[PDB]
Amino acid sequence: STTEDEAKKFLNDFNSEAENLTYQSSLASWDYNTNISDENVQKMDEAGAKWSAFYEEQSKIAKNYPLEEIQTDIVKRQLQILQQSGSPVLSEDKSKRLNSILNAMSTIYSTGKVCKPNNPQECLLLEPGLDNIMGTSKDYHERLWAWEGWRAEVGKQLRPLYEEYVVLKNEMARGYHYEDYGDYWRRDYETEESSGPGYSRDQLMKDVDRIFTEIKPLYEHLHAYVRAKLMDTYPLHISPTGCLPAHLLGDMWGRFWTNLYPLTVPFGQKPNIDVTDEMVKQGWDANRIFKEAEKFFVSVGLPNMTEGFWNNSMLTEPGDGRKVVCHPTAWDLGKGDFRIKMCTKVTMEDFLTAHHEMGHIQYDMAYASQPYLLRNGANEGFHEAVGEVMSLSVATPKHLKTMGLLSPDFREDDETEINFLLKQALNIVGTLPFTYMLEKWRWMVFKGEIPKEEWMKKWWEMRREIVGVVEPVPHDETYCDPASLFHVANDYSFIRYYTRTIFEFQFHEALCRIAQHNGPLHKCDISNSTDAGKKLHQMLSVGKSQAWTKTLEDIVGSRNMDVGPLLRYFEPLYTWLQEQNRKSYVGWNTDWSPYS
Amino acid sequence: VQPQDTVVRFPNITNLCPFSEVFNATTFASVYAWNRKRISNCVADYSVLYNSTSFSTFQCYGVSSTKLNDLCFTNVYADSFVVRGDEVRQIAPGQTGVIADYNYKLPDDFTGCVLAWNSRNQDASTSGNFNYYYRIWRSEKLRPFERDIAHYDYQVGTQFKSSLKNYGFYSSAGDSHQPYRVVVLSFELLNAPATVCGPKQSTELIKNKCVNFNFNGLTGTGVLTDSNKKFQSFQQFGRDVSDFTDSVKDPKTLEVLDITPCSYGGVSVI
Ligand SMILES: *[C@@H]1O[C@H](CO)[C@@H](O[C@@H]2O[C@H](CO)[C@@H](O)[C@H](O)[C@H]2NC(C)=O)[C@H](O)[C@H]1NC(C)=O
Repeated sequence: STTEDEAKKFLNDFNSEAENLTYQSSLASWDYNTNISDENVQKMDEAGAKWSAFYEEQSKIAKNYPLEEIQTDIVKRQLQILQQSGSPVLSEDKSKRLNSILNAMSTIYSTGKVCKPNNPQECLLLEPGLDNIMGTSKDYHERLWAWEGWRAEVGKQLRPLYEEYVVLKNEMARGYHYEDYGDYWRRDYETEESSGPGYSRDQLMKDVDRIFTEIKPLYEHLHAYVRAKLMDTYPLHISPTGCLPAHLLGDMWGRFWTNLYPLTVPFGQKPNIDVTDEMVKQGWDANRIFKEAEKFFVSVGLPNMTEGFWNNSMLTEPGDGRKVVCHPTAWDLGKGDFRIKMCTKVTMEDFLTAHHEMGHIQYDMAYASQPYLLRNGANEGFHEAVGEVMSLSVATPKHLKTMGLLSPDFREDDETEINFLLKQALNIVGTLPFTYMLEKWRWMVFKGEIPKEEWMKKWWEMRREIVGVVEPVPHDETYCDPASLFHVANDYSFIRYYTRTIFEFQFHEALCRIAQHNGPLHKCDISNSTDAGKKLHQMLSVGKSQAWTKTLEDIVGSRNMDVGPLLRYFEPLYTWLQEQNRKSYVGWNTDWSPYS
Repeated sequence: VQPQDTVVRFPNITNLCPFSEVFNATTFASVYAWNRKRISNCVADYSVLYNSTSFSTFQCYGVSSTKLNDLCFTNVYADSFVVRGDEVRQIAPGQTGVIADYNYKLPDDFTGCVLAWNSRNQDASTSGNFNYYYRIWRSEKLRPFERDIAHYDYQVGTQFKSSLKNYGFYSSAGDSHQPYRVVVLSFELLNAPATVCGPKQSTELIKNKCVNFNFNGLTGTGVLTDSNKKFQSFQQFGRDVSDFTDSVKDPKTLEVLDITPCSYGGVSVI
């Protein structure tokens, strides 16, 4: 019996018990998320404890079969997935402490509140007291109060914990034979191509820096335009040749500049493309929304939704007296059970969310044939990218014109294109520098380039340089501003959004070239294109059975992450921005601050 | 010489085959312990089946589904078991996979067809019906019609697990994981007097004339004449030196009839 033979037997037994425990854990999770109760949460925990214990025990045994002696890539990739994790290295005291540190950081973030100076009894929690201020408030001092208060009550409390969190997380990663925690996070993009050298985590860092250098001109012009609009909004507080204050970015952390669209709108006279009123007028409901999504997916040749999907999914909020989690989520419970738990309402936003979530169920109904371990998107970004490409294809004015949701009399002139592209940039281009800078800061903190004695100093220097944003008030090492974000306080990676945007636009350009679409890349619909659907289904079917580089080469023709499709998508926006930035200043100075 | 008449003969059988006791059984066995029922000495009415649109799969190899009611077999074997929806595909000659390696098999020259239909409403519960088992691994692939009923344990890594595994049939599972009841019919070729035949009625014998004859499934055109050849009790057909069927035994009258071509020599039409 070869090592491969024993590996196949072990993996078969693993898939058998794994499909059994996962489905049951997914059933318990569905019951709790659809019926809120102490009894349900008890069941979910029991199902999850059983699944976690089984996964750890199987991961320990999987290390008995060296990946070298393995020949078949499929078996080798399954063994790599099992051997990478499923066995903590921290001591019992350190493991308990890490758990306590993580739980405390989550608790402080959830219960974090900022109380007013004049009235200590009046207090606002992040949801939605503080978030509403950052999202809608235009009072410089009110946003400054909310921003500085959130930092003071949350960052300072998480500062001592986050420092200890880094020490423990890096130690666990070292026990997994990695350089640091950031290196452990980058292991997703590492591949082993058989035709030569493949992809490495250092290659991921090189690619993200090079892609940022390529986006910088478009981002620089968008930053200049937003700076001029903010000078119109907030006088006597913005420097024409300087960075933008952090508390004036329409958000607690300024991850997305979407909330600044009312102030930065290119042409206010031209309206948006909202079809909520037309959806309500024609008597649309959640059933019709998901049926039209199914019609869109079946036009390109993807399979129809299963009857179990229509009979077991929560497409509306229950009214019998059952508390539910209202956050949209596409579910892959296992055993061919695909459902969506979403509070569908009659709006354009819920329509696109239905298409995005159904884009998740369409990638899962393909990799289903793959083994359980390889039932996942090629990388953290490929999946979300697939959903976003679907949303981009269905949101075009032409597609809404076919559905009857958009009046045929609507005319797509240049001003509407500029408005739509600026909104897409605010939600997409305005996020890439923030995500890249935050992940670079976390990587440098984990590696050891930035000691704790310089965490806030570097964080504010990196923010000023990469993002062009300055702190409204000086911050000492008692602050942990990064930890004020949910992803940082709850231990989640962040480069996935960056790679998701890049892969999404690469897929969009590839499928639009296949669909024989001639014209701007932002007016492209892959509907009624069996060739584009065929190549998309070929992309979705492999799952994690092959290197994501090959998958990317198969679909877009190149094996390297490229921001070229992204720049071509925003090319009209780049031209219009360059036209508007002749008299303005492009770039920023990292010396000016609002408090000096 | 066009045939002026058709001669169809069947043995005197009146009992109807008990197909209902198999396709409508209250309990079905697992794949590793599939149940075989021998069918003989009865008339096979296949209209009880094909007419039903319940069957998801009905694939006959070596025989025609539409011509099943016109054929005769020595014995028919009814095998019944329950598998998954995506696994019904492995019930076919020449196919390899978990079913066709350690718990069932059909030979390359298999003659007969498998009937499969969805049984979720009977074999799938909300909490999961775990009364059906399957065998992940056996030491060697199994001869075609072998049954493994032993409860033995096999080794994965350093852990001793059981060869048999629960199927896990849920009512919320996809059709690829839903339970399917599979029933097959194995047809034994004519080496003895036919015992299973269609519901057709025997016709009157016509001798010394070019007619179309159908003796227990043997269809052809020729002139039937009295034969001096003496057939054994287990013999139904006779072959000449050229391996051509020249004599056939009448199933109804137990007599031997010679088969001759309707024309002798080259014939030219002006
Ligand atoms: C999957 O998990 C379920 C958990 O209930 C297992 O179901 C039990 O299986 C044992 C096996 O002998 C039965 O005795 C129990 O009665 C079953 N439970 C119930 C509630 O009926 C099942 O065995 C597991 N399947 C696999 C593949 O291991």
